[PDB]
Amino acid sequence: NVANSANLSQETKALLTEMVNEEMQGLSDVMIDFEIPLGDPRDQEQYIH
Amino acid sequence: CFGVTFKKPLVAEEKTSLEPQLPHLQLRLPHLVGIIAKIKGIKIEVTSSGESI
Ligand SMILES: *[C@@H]1O[C@H](CO)[C@@H](O[C@@H]2O[C@H](CO)[C@@H](O)[C@H](O)[C@H]2NC(C)=O)[C@H](O)[C@H]1NC(C)=O
Repeated sequence: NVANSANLSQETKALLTEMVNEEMQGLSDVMIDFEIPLGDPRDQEQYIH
Repeated sequence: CFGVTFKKPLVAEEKTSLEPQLPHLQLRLPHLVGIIAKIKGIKIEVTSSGESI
C-alpha cells in the first residue's frame, strides 16, 4: 500500500522492505506469542480443535 | 433494572489497515526523459564542398 501510494521504482521498494522487516523483527524479539482465553476451561471441543 | 442501567455490548471491528499520508515533493527533473532522447538525435548535416565543383 505504501509503495503504491508513493512512486517507488523497483529499487527503492527493496530499501523500504528492509526497514519494515528490521523494525518488525526488533518488535517481535520481545513478544512471547501466546493465545487469548475466550471461552470456558471445562470444554474439551475447543482444546481438541 | 432496579437503579442500575444496563447497556448493550459493543461490536468491534476485526481488522484495521494503516495507510499513512506522505509529503509530495513534486520534483520536475524526473519524467523528463523525452528531452534527453531529443538531445540524442541532433543529426547535423554537412555536405562536402568541392566534390561537386
Ligand atoms: C505518485 O505519482 C502520482 C501520479 O503522478 C501522484 O499523484 C498525483 O498527485 C497530484 C498532487 O496531489 C495530483 O494533482 C494528481 O492528480 C495525482 N495524479 C494521480 C494519477 O493520482 C502522487 O502524488 C505521487 N506520489 C508522491 C508521494 O509524490
